[PDB]
Amino acid sequence: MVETEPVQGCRDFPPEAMRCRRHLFDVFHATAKTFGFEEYDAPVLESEELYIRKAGEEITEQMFNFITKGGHRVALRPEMTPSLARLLLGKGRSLLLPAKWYSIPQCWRYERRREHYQWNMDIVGVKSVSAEVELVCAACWAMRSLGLSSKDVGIKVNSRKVLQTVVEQAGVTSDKFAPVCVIVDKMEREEVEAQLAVTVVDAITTTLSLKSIDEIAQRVGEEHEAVKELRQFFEQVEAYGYGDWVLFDASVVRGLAYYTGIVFEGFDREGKFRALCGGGRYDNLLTTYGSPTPIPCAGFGFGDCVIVELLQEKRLLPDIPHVVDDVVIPFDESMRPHALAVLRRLRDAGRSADIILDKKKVVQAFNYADRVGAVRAVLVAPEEWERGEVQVKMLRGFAVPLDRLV
Amino acid sequence: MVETEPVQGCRDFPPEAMRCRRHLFDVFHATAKTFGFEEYDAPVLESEELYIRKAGEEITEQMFNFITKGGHRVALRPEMTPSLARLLLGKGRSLLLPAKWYSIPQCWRYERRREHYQWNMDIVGVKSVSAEVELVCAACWAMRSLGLSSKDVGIKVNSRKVLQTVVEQAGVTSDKFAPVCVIVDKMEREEVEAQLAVTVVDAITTTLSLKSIDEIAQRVGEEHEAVKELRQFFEQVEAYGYGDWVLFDASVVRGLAYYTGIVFEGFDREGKFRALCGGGRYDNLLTTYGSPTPIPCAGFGFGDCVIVELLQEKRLLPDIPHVVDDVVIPFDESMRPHALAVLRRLRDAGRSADIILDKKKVVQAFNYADRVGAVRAVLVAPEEWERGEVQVKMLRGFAVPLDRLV
Ligand SMILES: N[C@@H](Cc1c[nH]c[nH+]1)C(=O)O
Ligand SMILES: N[C@@H](Cc1c[nH]c[nH+]1)C(=O)O
Ligand SMILES: Nc1cnc2ccccc2c1
Ligand SMILES: Nc1cnc2ccccc2c1
Repeated sequence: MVETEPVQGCRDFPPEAMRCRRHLFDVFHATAKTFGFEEYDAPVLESEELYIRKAGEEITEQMFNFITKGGHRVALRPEMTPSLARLLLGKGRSLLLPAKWYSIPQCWRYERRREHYQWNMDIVGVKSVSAEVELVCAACWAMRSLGLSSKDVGIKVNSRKVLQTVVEQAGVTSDKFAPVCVIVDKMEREEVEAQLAVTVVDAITTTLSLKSIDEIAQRVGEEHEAVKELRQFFEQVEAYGYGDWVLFDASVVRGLAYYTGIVFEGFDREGKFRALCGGGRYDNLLTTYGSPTPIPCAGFGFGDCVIVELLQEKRLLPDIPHVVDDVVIPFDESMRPHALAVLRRLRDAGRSADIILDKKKVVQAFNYADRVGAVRAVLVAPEEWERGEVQVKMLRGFAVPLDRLV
Repeated sequence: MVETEPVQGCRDFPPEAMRCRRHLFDVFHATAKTFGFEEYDAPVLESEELYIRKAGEEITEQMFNFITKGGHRVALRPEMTPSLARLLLGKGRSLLLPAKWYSIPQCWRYERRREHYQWNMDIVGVKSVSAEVELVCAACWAMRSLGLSSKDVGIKVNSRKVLQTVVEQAGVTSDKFAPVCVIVDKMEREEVEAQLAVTVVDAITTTLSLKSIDEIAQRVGEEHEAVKELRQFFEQVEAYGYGDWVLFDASVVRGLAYYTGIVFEGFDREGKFRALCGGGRYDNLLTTYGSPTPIPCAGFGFGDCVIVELLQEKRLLPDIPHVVDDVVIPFDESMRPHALAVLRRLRDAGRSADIILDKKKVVQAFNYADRVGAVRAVLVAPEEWERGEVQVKMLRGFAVPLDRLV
């Protein structure tokens, strides 16, 4: 007996499970098309240098890396964004901007699950908060398409620029800002104070606990960069009709080094699950990768696990049975040639159809039709075939001419 | 500057290239649904033991394998069939048969390209040639859906049972049959005679060169296992309406150890390309993996490269431009809130729509609309907004009430 279980921390998707995944992905695709994003993809295997950021990020700590026989340092991607940037930087001046790109890559880690699929959506070449508005709306749109409401979930929103100001105004060099976000992201675990030592810590704490935009306007003015952007953001989301889905939370920073402005997280309103999705603006990434001109970017990742737990809890993942329009049933083996001709007509006309492949009695064929979720069974029998007909029976036995089956 | 090229032997899919891939995959999916197959998937990372067959197969020679930090021998799958069998064997008695499963996995090698996507289609629990008929028809159906005809391509068909008889009748132990197929598959390169030594070689040669089923009927009878099956196969394909797509070729064995019966290959009728797809029956695989009951199986793999070359040569891959139904254009920033409300209505009604995200003049917005392949541009201007209207202009400027846009 061979080992039937999959490799450690990896999922099998037999047809039952695959229908569930495909239900989720159909939404990701449909939302992307509704929002005018273009699909792209890149190798799951990337060069390890792509992810060496040196900021203590959990995503790079837990990187599934290995050495080829030719001695190259490579890894199964922990995230997609660096791949996106490589492609963008590769295209250079030939890329029309603004660009809106999406994908649903499988991403990896070594530490629990070692893989997940992650919908990625990114807008490139847009400086204004209109990008983040669109992105946050897309995420809400996908969750609403899955049957969730603003009673079920929300998106917490913030700007890193606020904290940046404090880091700056507290005489704390620009260089160290990314380390601080990464540490402060760990707040939800108790001894984050210890990491920041390795005062300006206090001002960070107070600013995370500020419960409103007015309170941040009071801390650094109604026309700070962050205040105007957040107001603009909330206004646009309100106008698009998703006001009840979004809110301000000063504690949201995200764990990734490269976020420079607005950042956001989806969450369940019952407090039962980790972040449903996550993202932000990252206007400097392409500059760090060597771009001669700064390229504004923003985007998000939306995993395939947390969302499924949430949907299961809310009872929004009813089992989806397989279906097929027709099952064609030879009365016996001598009718197979004729049954095949009929299968051809049905498929020719855009229908999904099986033919009983094995030899079996009609009643067993009918049972089989019902097991595979057939809408209709088409019996091809000698006496009917002479009249130019088949027998049709709906499952969700009148005789029918061949021309009228479609 | 970061390395913009992808890892060795791996392809990037920016949006242009992705539309081409998606055009191909839409066919693979659509054909699978037309033929009633159910989608499945499994980890690209499998345990290396899955592929140790010890028959000199090129697919296992060139296996992209490596050792985890925990010391496990794993590999990026060179093919899908073993993964399929693992899943099937895992399900055991709970799996309803017959089962028809498909997927489009990315598969790997280390040696040229190191990755490709491969449509897999497999029928499980069907002893009769009706399985192989369906499979071969599915492959033809996909190629016809891509615009090819029986003048462009065909499927060569054969049974390994013929050669098995010769191997047996030539006092050559059953054990060594798989090695022989793998060697004889190399015939198309000159010194295959040398490998078979490492006589019965002559009888193998003659039987590969037999140009018809009657000639094989003359060599071992009109009621050999292989003769009846091949006749049944050609009859069923004829009846389904794909007679001009298929033909007999005694030289076709395929390179994989596990094929036991009918085997087949798609090919271009100009002799310019390698095999388009390939498959056969493999009734013993699950028995070798430890199944207590023999499970008949048959299937095929259909790669994503050769087919694309062929389609390019035949001029059947016209560039596919991106499209989107509407682009919404704020007359200026003060109209953004109103433009957003309109974007909402359009998307609500099932349309794909952008809104100009950046700040720009109307003429530039219109140009942008044309670049991204918009069918329609929707200008939201102050004077029209007061009349409850927008300006609409078709690209493939009459005023319109909001209700009538959808
Ligand atoms: N790469 C981020 C998500 C993201 C996409 N684009 C920008 N951010 C993550 O893995 O959490
Ligand atoms: N695994 C085979 C194709 C196949 C699928 N099912 C049976 N055979 C190949 O890679 O060539
Ligand atoms: N880079 C990451 C992040 N989160 C994950 C969650 C589950 C499985 C794999 C993952 C890989
Ligand atoms: N196992 C295989 C077989 N053929 C391939 C062709 C191209 C790239 C990768 C491949 C992997």
